[PDB]
Amino acid sequence: LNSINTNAGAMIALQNLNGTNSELTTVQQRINTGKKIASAKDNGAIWATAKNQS
Amino acid sequence: LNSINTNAGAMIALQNLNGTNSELTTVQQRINTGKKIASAKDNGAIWATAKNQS
Repeated sequence: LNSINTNAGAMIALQNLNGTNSELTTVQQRINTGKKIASAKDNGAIWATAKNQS
Repeated sequence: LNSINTNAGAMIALQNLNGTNSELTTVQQRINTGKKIASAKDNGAIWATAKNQS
């Protein structure tokens, strides 16, 4: 398929790039916070247990 | 038949030339649009499915 209207390979390449960007953003947050569960979005059960313990 | 009023060979040649012209116009459309089914006339059912999917 030598189409000029679509480019599927670019689509999968962009999906992979966004996955890498998401992983990098997660690592950024985990480094500048110092905690792997800094909010309820990280893991709700352990976050709630840690809030109660604190 | 050495007639001077009727020229059947010219008629057949014109029909063949018109067919070539139509094929060339179809290829011109398929190049400048980039679509083999750019309208309902090219293929009604596949064009309908493509409109719904888009």
